[PDB]
Amino acid sequence: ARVTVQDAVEKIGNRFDLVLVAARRARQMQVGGKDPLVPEENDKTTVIALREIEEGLINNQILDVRERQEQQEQEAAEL
Amino acid sequence: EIKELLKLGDLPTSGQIRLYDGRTGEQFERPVTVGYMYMLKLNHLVDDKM
Amino acid sequence: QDVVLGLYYMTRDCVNAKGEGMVLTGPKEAERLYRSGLASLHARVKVRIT
Amino acid sequence: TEFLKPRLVDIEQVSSTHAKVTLEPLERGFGHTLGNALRRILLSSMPGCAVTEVEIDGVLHEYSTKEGVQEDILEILLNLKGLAVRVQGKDEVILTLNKSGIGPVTAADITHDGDVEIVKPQHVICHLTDENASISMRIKVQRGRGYVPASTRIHSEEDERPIGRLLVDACYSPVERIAYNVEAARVEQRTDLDKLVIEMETNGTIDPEEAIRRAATILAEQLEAFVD
Amino acid sequence: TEFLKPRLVDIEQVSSTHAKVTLEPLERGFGHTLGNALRRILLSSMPGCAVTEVEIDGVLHEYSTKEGVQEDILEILLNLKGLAVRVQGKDEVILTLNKSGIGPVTAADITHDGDVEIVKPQHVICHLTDENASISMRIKVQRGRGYVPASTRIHSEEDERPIGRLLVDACYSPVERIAYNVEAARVEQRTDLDKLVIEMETNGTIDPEEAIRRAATILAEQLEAFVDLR
Amino acid sequence: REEAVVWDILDEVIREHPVLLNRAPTLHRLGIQAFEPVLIEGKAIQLHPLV
Repeated sequence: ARVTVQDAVEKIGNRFDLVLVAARRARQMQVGGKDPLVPEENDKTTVIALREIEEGLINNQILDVRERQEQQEQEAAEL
Repeated sequence: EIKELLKLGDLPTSGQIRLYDGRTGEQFERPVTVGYMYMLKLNHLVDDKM
Repeated sequence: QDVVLGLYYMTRDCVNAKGEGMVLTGPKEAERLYRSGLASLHARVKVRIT
Repeated sequence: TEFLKPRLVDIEQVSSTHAKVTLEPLERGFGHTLGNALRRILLSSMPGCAVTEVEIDGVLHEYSTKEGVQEDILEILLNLKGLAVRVQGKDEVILTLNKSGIGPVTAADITHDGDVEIVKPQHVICHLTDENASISMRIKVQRGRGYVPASTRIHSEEDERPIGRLLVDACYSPVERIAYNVEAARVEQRTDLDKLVIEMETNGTIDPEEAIRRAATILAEQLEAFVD
Repeated sequence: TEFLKPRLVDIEQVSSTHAKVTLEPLERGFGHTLGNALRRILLSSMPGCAVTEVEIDGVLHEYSTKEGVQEDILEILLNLKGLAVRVQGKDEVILTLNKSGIGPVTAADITHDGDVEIVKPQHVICHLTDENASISMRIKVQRGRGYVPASTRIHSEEDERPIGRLLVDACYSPVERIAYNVEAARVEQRTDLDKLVIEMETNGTIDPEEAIRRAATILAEQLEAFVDLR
Repeated sequence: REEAVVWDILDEVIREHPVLLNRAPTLHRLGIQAFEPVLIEGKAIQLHPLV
């Protein structure tokens, strides 16, 4: 979270992998513009990414599946 | 000689007095040493270093 | 260095000091007794703790 | 020249009787003035009613012993200190405790005058091991203020106290703990200002908030005498 | 609940400045509770009048000098900071000092307004060493509390002063030193009552009784938040 | 110009934004640590004693 990221590390299992996943999600929320899954609570997108990973709402597989779902739906909207 | 001087000015020959705290107003438990030390402002002004 | 001297001065003891051997109902009234000035910071005492 | 009147921002009730009161902003160096003046008044001058003496049948000393009671006599007196009594009419009451059998002797089992209330009926005075053992004692609730330990009384009063008047520290003041703490208020106007945080905690006889109000009401009255 | 309230007994004015004001009778444990809150308020913030700007004739900045004047304009400004005035009615006055001839220029030579009292008229402002020398200066005296440095003012002031208006730092507060002793009072039955003796040392601009009245007023105003809580 | 809205924008942009403090010589990896700033009125960095 804000002070310690231990819970996120136990949820992913690797400091480095946690950084990569959290950066991907924060990029989604900062540029991609999509809404957070936890309340804002006046935090920078980085910390919302960490908080979401703390609750198990965001895992690398979850990010992959959401991205694939949206991309396949756009490809369906092509036709 | 230091202590003969401290006795001349009616000061604690131990050179160490009872200080009260400024905020809570209650005495510091055990005596503190107080006296005039000569300090020098050096040339390391944070204005020039920041 | 300063924090360790603070901890050492507070968690120490004396032969006969203010509040020598009274019983306290916990840590909170130990703090109350010290602040009130009724017991010295380091004075042997029986306190119930959980 | 009305100085800086603050705004109570946070009333964090952590428990039914333990609170945090955050109060910002104050003129620089007023956090300590107010916090310490309060803390001192709350610690050493708030009035309340507290147990002061106990006569236990079959006992003459605190270091003596009683069979059937799991606790020592010393632990019994210690349990009596943390008794939250509240008297309504008078400045002295004599309660009696009489229990028999097996089970915890909670405060709910005290013979009560109608005008004397007990805040915590679940405060365990002592335990009973054997069913043939019973406990009888005569407790003295007294009204006062501050905190007067046992030694002060035992050396102050010379009157012939009958053998059996085991003597208890009197926690008259209803404040279990108070600790203030002064942070810095980041105000656009000036940052030199400071904010006060008061972790208050009482016994149940009074709420924390009523306790702070009563403390402020005491100091105000003393200063009213000389404010003009 | 038998709280006995205190009452200013007398002002033991030892010296022109030293005043051992007595304050009795107090409950046990209140001599310090009042005493320290007072001391902090009296020394923390009390209102007084201080020289804020100076303006000497034909002087552009304080790092210069004057002909016939033994001090630099900086030493004159340091001698002016410690000017102890008492402004009766208004809130900002402008005094004028004009003197010529050999001798010390003291604060007794300020052409006094009607409602401006200089309590130490022997406070040497400056020295003139030439018979043809002359100093003419317009000293602005404000009222406030605390210590306001000149830099804070000029940063808070976007107005462009003329080149020649020297800017003195402002130490408004009149109370210099203050101590107290909690002695034991004498009452017919209550022997646990106290009495508080506050010794104040000032510039001579605040009257001790009025100083304590202001301090008690500030404390009572501030405690209103806790009394009428939320 | 340092308007008073610049300071509000600064306190908004500095929240949750870690900043690396370094001291040379950097003998070991604990010589460069990321803190989280608190804006203070002065010209000297303020360091937690324990670190």
